[PDB]
Amino acid sequence: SWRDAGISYLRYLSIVTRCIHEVQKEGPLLTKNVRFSTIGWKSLYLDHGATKEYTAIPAELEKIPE
Amino acid sequence: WDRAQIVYNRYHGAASQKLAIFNLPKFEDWKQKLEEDSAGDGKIEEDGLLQSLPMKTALGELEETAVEDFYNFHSCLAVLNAVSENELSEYAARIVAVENQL
Amino acid sequence: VAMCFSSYMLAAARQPNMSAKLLPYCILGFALSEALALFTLLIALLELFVFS
Amino acid sequence: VAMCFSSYMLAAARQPNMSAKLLPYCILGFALSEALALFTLLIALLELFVFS
Amino acid sequence: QDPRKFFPDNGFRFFDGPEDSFGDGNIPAQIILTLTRQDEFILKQEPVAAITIRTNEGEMGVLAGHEYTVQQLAPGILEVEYEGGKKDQYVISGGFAHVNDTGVVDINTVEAVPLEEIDHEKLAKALEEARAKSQSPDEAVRIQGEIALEIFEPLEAALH
Repeated sequence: SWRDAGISYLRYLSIVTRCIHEVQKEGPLLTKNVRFSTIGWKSLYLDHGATKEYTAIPAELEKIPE
Repeated sequence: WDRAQIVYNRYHGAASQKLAIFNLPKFEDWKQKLEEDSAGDGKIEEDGLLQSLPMKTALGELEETAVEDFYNFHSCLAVLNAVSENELSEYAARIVAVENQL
Repeated sequence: VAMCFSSYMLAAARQPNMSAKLLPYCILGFALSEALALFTLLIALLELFVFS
Repeated sequence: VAMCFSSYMLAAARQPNMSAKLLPYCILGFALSEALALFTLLIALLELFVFS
Repeated sequence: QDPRKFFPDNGFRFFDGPEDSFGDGNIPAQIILTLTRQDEFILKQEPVAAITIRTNEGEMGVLAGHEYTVQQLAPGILEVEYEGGKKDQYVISGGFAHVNDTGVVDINTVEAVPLEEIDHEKLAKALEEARAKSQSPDEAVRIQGEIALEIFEPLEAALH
């Protein structure tokens, strides 16, 4: 199962949460809850003077860190 | 890492946004301290701290992967509370640092 | 007999704090579970050495 | 016997740092169990080498 | 340099955890429940008569004075039963239940929504998607469909 595939317990929880957010009815509660599953964040690190993404740990849940 | 000090801003009130810390141990060290404190009797060594010897036994009843998940889950909740408190502290201190600008 | 002591180990592993309060009952069981064995041995030693 | 030793193993696996305090009780139960065998072994050797 | 101008507080100290008890000799009559999604509670120390949780080992049922046990929550339903005989079902996404001998329950989760906020029509669509995803030979999709089906099957069983 997903355990030896490498994804952690917390990504599994977040995926189950995303599924619960999918199924539930249209209403104010879904409007509050979609915020708690959507992916908007990033990582970044400073070069000598410029910004650069640290894309080794992805935000999307299907993927696996390396 | 052997210890993670998560710094954040605690919102005590609209005029009070103080500092706060979560000193997270390492997993292997946390497990060893859990065993060493589950063996001996329950005695608090610091005022305001709670005894949790039955918890530190029942977690011994819990399997290994579940204990790792326990650690990661609670550390995640700690980080989340830190982010939420700093969000609110930002939005509360910005008003003060804007009315003085005005 | 050893079921008793084994259980004491399991309990003291679960709750070491309680170990001191568990040791009496352990011994108590052993004081009697073994006694029956003696009452099973006594016959075998009372059957042979006195009956012709 | 083996129940006693198995329990010691599982207890130490549940609480290693208690392994020193549980090992005595183990031995105790062990020996006494073994002692019964010896008596059961005494008769079987007391019943042939002396009785006519 | 100023000698340590700052002296930050520990944030743990701003919470009020229960203190466990040995040998109290008194059994609680009704538990004190506390359910929490990501950060916010939905219930704060409510008197409750009974509660019923789901785990990987199986379904458990907790009453007052239940033994101290800490364990996972398998993703499924969660039944609360008040002293008035009514009930309240909540769907969850994992967590950890912390029971107390004195009678306290902290069910900390990532999500908590009542069944009343869920519709079978919208669920039926997700089912075949997760299933066919489990059929697709690919580690990226198979595990995701398996997890989605794992959360959906108890819902499809309970709504009926």
